[PDB]
Amino acid sequence: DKMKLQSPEFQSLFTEGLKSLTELFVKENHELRIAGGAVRDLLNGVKPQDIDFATTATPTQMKEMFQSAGIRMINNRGEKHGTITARLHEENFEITTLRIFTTDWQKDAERRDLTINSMFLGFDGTLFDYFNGYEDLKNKKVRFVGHAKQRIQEDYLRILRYFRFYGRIVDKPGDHDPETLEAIAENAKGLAGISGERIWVELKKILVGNHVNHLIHLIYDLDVAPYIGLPANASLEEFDKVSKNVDGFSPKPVTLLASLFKVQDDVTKLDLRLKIAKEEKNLGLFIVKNRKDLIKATDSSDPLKPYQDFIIDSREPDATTRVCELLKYQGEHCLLKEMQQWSI
Amino acid sequence: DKMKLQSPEFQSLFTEGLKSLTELFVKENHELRIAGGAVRDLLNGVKPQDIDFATTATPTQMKEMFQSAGIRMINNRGEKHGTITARLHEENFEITTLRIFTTDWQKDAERRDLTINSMFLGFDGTLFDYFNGYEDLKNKKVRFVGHAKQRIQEDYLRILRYFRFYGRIVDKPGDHDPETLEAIAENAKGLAGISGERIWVELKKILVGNHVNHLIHLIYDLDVAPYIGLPANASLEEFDKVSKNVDGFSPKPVTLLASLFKVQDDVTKLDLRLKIAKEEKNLGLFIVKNRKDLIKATDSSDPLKPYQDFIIDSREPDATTRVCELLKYQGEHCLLKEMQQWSI
Repeated sequence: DKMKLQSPEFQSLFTEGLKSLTELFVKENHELRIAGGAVRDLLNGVKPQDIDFATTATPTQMKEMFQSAGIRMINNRGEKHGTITARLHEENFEITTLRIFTTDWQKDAERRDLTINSMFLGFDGTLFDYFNGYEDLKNKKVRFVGHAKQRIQEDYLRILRYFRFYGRIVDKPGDHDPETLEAIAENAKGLAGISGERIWVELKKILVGNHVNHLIHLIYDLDVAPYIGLPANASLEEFDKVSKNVDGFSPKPVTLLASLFKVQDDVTKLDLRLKIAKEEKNLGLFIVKNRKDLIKATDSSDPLKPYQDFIIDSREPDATTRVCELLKYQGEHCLLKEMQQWSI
Repeated sequence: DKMKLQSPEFQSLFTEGLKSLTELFVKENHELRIAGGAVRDLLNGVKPQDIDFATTATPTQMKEMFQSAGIRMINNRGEKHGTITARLHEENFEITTLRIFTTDWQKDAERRDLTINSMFLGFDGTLFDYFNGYEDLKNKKVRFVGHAKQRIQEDYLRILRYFRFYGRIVDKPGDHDPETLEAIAENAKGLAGISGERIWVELKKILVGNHVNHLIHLIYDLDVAPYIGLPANASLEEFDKVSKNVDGFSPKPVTLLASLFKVQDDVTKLDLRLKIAKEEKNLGLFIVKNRKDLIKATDSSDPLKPYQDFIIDSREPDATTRVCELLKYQGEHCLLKEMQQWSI
């Protein structure tokens, strides 16, 4: 309450237009702060990006305010509602009202995920905690705000979300409150019901994050795999392997997942449940043995030819890309570089 | 006798100076022909290069001929007398008289080792075979002239020479007349006597010719290795390996030999017997464990660094070269290419 935030990163959020936002939201009397990640990020130093603004004003009254000041709002099919986006100077501002529904007691945080994402930030730099979140972070904690019968509390997806953050912030691996880990195990069959493209977005974040190998093992030990698209478990040999192969290079989520794929089909099983996109699918079966094993790497005069040749004869797009991820997965580090300097 | 040899290659030997030679030798009445491999080469297409001319004139009268025509002679120091060398239009022509000692009945092709090399060639394009040689070649034969009772016939070196050509012409490995193969086994203890830098020049040819892996297995199966500087029957496991690693790239003879001898010292054992030069020696121990196993290749972020670094501060010459042959031997085909594009 006496310690205000002011570091350079935060300082710059105040763009040529955020100010105009502020101006407007003030004269019209409507407390507006920034929240969620985009508050913790700031605390951690990383500039927020895709900030999630929060406002006490109802969505109803925002338009009769933006329209008034002639501010273009963007992207419809609201369906939820709540959140709104203005443009201002060509910046875009995802403004969102608080909710139980549209409430107004900054105990919106109560609705929030985990501590870390339950903070608010005045533009003073006045930090609004409410759940020792600032303390959990820094402490590298990551804990929900209703035990874990908040995981079940609708959004069963929380499961994945837990895993995702344990990736952003942790340092060591294994340091898991048995409490929530259990909460997960017990539910999880719930996941079987939350959207599907809504898990893809998260599973992809888990995959291109930290201690993937760990996280996905959990995803199996706790038996979440089945309700998340993942195929037939137990072995996790190939995974671990490919896992240590792609690590460092910037593997595409499917490149990784593909390692826990026994066979093609065992991949459409994923396309059907996640509704992944094209390419996403195509890279999958591409890797999955149609080449995973047969397209080895020479062992004689001028390697990478077997690969290049493919790209040439391929008659199907991104041949290179597909190959490159293969090389990643296959672990051929040196060929990878060579290939990333080749053309036709 | 009616079929004269006529080809583009052969036609070109008649350089702007060979003619001068011909002129003289004809005006001095002394049948001069070209012989040895230079003849078989011509038959096979490859232009001779370092042709071995033969003359009925004694080495004595050659000088009282070249001196007369003010033609400079070179590469003296005995020059294994019988063989002389003039220059003519800056070209060098190794002329040699026939012998039992300085004889003259063109049955100097008795003293010759293998049929293939016992031919002669008139500037006519006439051949004169004498031992169905043109037929052994073309038939890919390679047989001594009159039982390996000739191998023993002095020049125990013939052993190595057999191997070397069996590599030139042959196609497949295995096709060995058991007769001569035995003759080798029986003798060969003899090699222990012939020169030593005289074998190194041949062992190297064997090493950078065709079916090496074979040839050397023979060089052991027939127990020749000991009387040649090669370490006491090792295992050839590593060999076979390294052999298939270097094949294709341009391995240096030592880079290969190093394989079949894996503790330093049995490398000097080679230096002592063959009187190989530095570098050859320095490459030896260099590969030979000096780095063979310890200098692996990364397995993480940007490989080849462990190699580069070595060179960067090796405080010893050719570091690169040495390294490069290692990569060959190590089998890192892709790091080899990369390394051959690097500098400082």
